[PDB]
Amino acid sequence: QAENIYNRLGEDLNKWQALLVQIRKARGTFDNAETKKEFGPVVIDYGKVQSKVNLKYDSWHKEVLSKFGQMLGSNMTEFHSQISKSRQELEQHSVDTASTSDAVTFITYVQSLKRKIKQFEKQVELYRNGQRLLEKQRFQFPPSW
Amino acid sequence: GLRAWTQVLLKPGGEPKIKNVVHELRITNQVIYLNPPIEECRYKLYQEMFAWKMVVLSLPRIQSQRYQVGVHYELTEEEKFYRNALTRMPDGPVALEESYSAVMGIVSEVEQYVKVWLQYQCLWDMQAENIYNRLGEDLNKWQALLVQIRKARGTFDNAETKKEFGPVVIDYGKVQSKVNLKYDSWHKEVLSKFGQMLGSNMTEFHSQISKSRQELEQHSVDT
Amino acid sequence: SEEEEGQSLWSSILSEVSTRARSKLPSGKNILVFGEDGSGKTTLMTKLQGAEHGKKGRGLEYLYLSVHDEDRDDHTRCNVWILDGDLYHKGLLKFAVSAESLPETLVIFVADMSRPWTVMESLQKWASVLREHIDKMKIPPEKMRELERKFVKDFQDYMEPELPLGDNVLTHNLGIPVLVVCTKCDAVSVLEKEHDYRDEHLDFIQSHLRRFCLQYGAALIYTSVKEEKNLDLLYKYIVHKTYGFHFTTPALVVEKDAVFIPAGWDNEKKIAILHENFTTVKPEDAYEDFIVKPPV
Repeated sequence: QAENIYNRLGEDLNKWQALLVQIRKARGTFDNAETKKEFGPVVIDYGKVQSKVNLKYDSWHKEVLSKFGQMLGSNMTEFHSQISKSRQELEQHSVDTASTSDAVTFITYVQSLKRKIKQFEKQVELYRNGQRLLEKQRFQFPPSW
Repeated sequence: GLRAWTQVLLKPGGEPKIKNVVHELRITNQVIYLNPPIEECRYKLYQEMFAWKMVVLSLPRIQSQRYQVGVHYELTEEEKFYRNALTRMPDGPVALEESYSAVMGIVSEVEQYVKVWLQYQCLWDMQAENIYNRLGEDLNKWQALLVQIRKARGTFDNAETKKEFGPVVIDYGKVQSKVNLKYDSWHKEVLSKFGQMLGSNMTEFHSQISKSRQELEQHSVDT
Repeated sequence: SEEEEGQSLWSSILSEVSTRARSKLPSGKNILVFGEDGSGKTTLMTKLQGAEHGKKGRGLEYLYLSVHDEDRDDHTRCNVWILDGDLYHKGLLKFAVSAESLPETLVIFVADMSRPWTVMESLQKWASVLREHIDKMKIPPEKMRELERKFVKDFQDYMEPELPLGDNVLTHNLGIPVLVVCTKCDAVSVLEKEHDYRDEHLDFIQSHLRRFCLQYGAALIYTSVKEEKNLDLLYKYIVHKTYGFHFTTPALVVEKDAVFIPAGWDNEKKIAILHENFTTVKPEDAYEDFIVKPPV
């Protein structure tokens, strides 16, 4: 039930990354060079049904990758908009000013930037890991990506 | 021996024998990495040719030095084994050079067949959502997609698989079988996606026709 | 018809999509391992591949060394070409060489202590052979000039691994990556004491080797005959060149047993600064004057 799956996934970013890792592990559970799971003296494996289900599960995993890609693109774009706003603020900033109101605004902006720096760094490291994972899945950023 | 290796590429006579090439694909994240790898196959072919040459090269040198005594051992290449005859080849280096060239040619043919196989790598590479977005819900787009799917199915007539690439017989059988399965899967997925698009188009057309018919039935044109 | 055109156009669009991204990184080629006759470095190159094989192949060897780095985890095989011992094998090496191999041209060498003076001479022989292959290549001189410009930029790009050009710098203006290593490294103590050779002569030999490198363009390498110093680092610099790996190891100068001077690790003056210790070794003294060989 993919819609409920997406709802259960939610906006968890590290959660989405861990889910991608789990999906990679689970797809690794599927698939093999052989087809008959010959474990034990009497071991079989329905290879053709396994192939068809592998196609179905690859479709499910690819859809999950696409949804997670949309989410990660949203997160990266939000980070990019925040970075653009921060770059504009840094360009327009004037720390060495004796004006009280301007100095107070600059100090509040500096304190807020210092606070948000940790969250931004966490998001950036997560984004780097996620980009590596997406490339692992070949989740290539599109022309809009 | 150079002539014999050339024959192998193509009592003193002899006859060498070698195994077949490791033809295969992969499923690495559904990625077809050939089994064995092409570099592995080239190295193995080099190893086999080296074994064929070492058949001759393993001949020990003329051990007449046993009459001499006193100095430490001098088992050089041509001293211990038969080494200097490699330089002393009567036909010149052309035999070994042609062996290397034939190996390169076989590897090139393997590379060509491998590129032919890997031309389907985009079948795994298919980004279906992007494909649907690019094609669009144009009815001509859907008709062309159906024709193109039919043509792609027509370009996938697979009966024999193991294309023996000369002495390294390419085991294209199982790779081609998985490829035929993947092509059937791509065709079925295209059939399903085109079914979704065409069902949406048919539903929209039916809704528009029903709206026009209801407008005509409620408000008569000759009112 | 047009339906096939659309399907193949979708195929081409996805092909462009994959080619723009899924290209991963460079692979295939490896350096010109200028293996010399009687090197005994078969096991050396084997340990370079992590193996141990002294199997004397059909002269040279198109040896295999895959490399999968977990950032991509894609095994990048290396067209390892350990050069043969036959001067007759020159054409086969050229036959082993290729125009695309010329586009992917990298070079490799080592240095054993036993005939280290002749190792300079054999290095000169191999360098002349490489030049002979380059002449035999007869490539597009404009493309050759552009590639040389790129290589010279890379040489100029040699920053700290942690414009003004020397006259002898890149004198062997090959324009390809070049490697020089130090074989028989465990024998230096035997050379210095058991053979009683001057360690000052050893240092002067290393200086002349660095000069030949400045002529050529091969960085100095930490290496051990037994301990296999910096072999992982050797492959690391190899990947930094070919695979373009993010090289990070600082160079090593003080340790003679691990003397790894990277590209730009010493200038001509820094070579001359290293040449300051050559007190007994006059700068006009010959390598033959600094040579040792018994006719036993």
